[PDB]
Amino acid sequence: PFFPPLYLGGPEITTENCEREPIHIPGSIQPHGALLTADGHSGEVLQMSLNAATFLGQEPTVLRGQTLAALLPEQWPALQAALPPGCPDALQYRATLDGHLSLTVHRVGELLILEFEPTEAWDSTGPHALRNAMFALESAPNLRALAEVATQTVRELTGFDRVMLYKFAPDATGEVIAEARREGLHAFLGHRFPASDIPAQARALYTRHLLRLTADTRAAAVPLDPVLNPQTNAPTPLGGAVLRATSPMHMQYLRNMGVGSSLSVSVVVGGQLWGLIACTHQTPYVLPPDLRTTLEYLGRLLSLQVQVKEALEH
Ligand SMILES: *C/C=C1/C(=C/c2[nH]c(/C=C3[NH+]=C(/C=C4\NC(=O)C(C=C)=C4C)C(C)=C\3CCC(=O)O)c(CCC(=O)O)c2C)NC(=O)[C@H]1C
Repeated sequence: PFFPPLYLGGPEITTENCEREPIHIPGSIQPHGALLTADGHSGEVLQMSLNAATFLGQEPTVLRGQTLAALLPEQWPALQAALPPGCPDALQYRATLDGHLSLTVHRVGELLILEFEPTEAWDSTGPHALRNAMFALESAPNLRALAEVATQTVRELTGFDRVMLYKFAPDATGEVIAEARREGLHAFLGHRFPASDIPAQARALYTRHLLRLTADTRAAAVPLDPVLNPQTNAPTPLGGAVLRATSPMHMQYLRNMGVGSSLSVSVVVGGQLWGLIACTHQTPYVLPPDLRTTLEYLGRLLSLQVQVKEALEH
């Protein structure tokens, strides 16, 4: 059972209780974007990250109480049609706003969660970089070759320093079974890790929300305000927001591994967490938004191909 979060008198997490950290409700975000939450019927802004001036030009306590009808006149109608009450919490509405801001919205219960991050004027994903990655995965003749090609494909799409295929054993210990890495880096092929390095509550969350990242492992998290959703007087679930603050226990693990940026995608086979496409970079790095979306689709393709290649040994 989860500890209360730190803003409800929970204790600070230590290695004795890592599996009890409520990582889905940190009440804070990463500083490379801004987050608002809004009521799903009125569009009233209920919660705002404290940095929302840096990306939206207006102050946190100034935005509170305004509506999305006023703030996003063009998207407010569309976002309502796209994310009705009761839709899946993994369903996303995406738009570009005009500099250019990527807007991502999802619905949790009666709450709309809006993430804003800067982006370049043009897509980073090549016209049909998606097609050649798909060809590469489909054409692999066996699971080993699939694993090799999936890591190299993802590395060529993303430019991450290290791209691993991280597979869970039946005892929940992990292993790097394939890797693509920058010239001069030492292989992590074949290295195994205890189950506690990706603890049970993290595995569970990764079964429902298929992509997460840490863009800067040294960057302080930005609080949301107020920290509790005023609808419920309870924590705002953030497991569907990529701007969610990362567990400090994992950020510290990454710092000690010389990692500035991390991103993974779940591989889900027969509804179970089979493994992760786990990416790392020596320097902080925000994977552009369009490239994330590509990478999420590829994880879904990879998952189907792994299930096929395993139906064959069986
Ligand atoms: C007492 C708690 C501990 C702990 C918790 C923890 N770890 C994760 C998430 C991840 N851990 C990962 C591990 C690795 N990344 C690598 O690059 C390597 C080795 C080469 C390992 C072993 C990974 C891949 C994840 C997923 C997230 C990501 O891709 O960056 C969480 C959840 C983090 C979150 O979503 O907020 C938690 C709570 N890790 C420990 O080592 C102990 C100290």
